[PDB]
Amino acid sequence: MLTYGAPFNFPRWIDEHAHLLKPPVGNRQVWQDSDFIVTVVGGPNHRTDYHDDPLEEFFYQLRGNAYLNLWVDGRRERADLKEGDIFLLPPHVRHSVQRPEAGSACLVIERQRPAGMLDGFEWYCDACGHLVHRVEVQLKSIVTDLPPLFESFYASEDKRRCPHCGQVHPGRAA
Ligand SMILES: [Fe+2]
Ligand SMILES: [Fe+2]
Repeated sequence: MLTYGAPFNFPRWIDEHAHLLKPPVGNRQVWQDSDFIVTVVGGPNHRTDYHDDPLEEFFYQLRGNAYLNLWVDGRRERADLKEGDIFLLPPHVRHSVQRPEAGSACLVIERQRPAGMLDGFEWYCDACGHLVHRVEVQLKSIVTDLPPLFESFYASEDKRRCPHCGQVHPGRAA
């Protein structure tokens, strides 16, 4: 009843999964069907969507650097995950994680969401900073519940059009 296997060396597990910690794939979840979702995230990867997590997110940047674009107190903000940094993100703080560096590796820990506890994914207008669009999801598996969400935002000018100025968000790349 060691459901998740025995202890294993983390530095070598990362090395052996280097090929998955780059595009297209970029991340890799360590254990399946656990309440703690433990993930190593590589790079490079940039993104425009902001995440509204209904629970906390723990970060430990083992290798290389990254940063988070944030909305805090109503203003845009960057928080830097220099190598060796740890960070706890409180629920519902909008965050957009940028990972410019190949060969980087960040341990990210989250919890399964209970039924009815929803995640949100939002884009904002580069022009007027207004909320451009938001999907809420019952997040079960990032691999099938998230890609289609981004794809459908990039494909629809109607979803990218700011409802306050009319600027059509550029979609995938800022
Ligand atoms: Fe997140
Ligand atoms: Fe706008």
